[PDB]
Amino acid sequence: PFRFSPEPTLEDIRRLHAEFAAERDWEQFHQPRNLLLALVGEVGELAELFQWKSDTEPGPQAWPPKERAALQEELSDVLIYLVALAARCHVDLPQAVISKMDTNRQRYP
Amino acid sequence: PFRFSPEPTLEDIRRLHAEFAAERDWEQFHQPRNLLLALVGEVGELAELFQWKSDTEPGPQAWPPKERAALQEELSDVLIYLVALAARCHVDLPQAVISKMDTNRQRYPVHLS
Repeated sequence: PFRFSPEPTLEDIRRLHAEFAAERDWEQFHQPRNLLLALVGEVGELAELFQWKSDTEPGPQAWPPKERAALQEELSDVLIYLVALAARCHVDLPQAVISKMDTNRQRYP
Repeated sequence: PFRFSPEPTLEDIRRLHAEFAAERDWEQFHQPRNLLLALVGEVGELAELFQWKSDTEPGPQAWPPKERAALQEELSDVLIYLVALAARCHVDLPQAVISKMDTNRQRYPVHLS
């Protein structure tokens, strides 16, 4: 029964990223719209994976090796830029998610 | 030094959402491309928050409360859909991030003296 690993946490990821950016072009990574565009480009790359996928053909779990690899990568980079963006925005992403999930229960009855 | 809370974890979120999805229309929430498009729509909502923002005017932390509230929500929704997509695809997202961080670390070497 599929589950995620217990770690890294969102916090752990936030620290891996903060370090990664700290030792690099920290100001390129500091600009919220930069992170947001990077996040957009990553969501786009993700869409390129799926764009010609019939909803009738083998789903992502049955994708061949090169495609699963690229998919894991793209999903990961979406996540990395989202936490970097959340962190830059001083948004406490894990808590805001509880808050938002509660909102979505009345949005989707 | 802004920090995220220790929880929920990515796994707690996956689990919470699977419960959320299970009480709703099945494959409204289980079709991968539905989830992908919801993710996309949600990243576009975020884009709309930022569209007219000077890189020169007060940044997101200093935005008005309504805009901050919206920003928290969109970011959260991006994450939820991403998590749901990753889960639907049987991608162990937290582990896949580490492998990605390492690839990134190798594609983007640090500069020394």
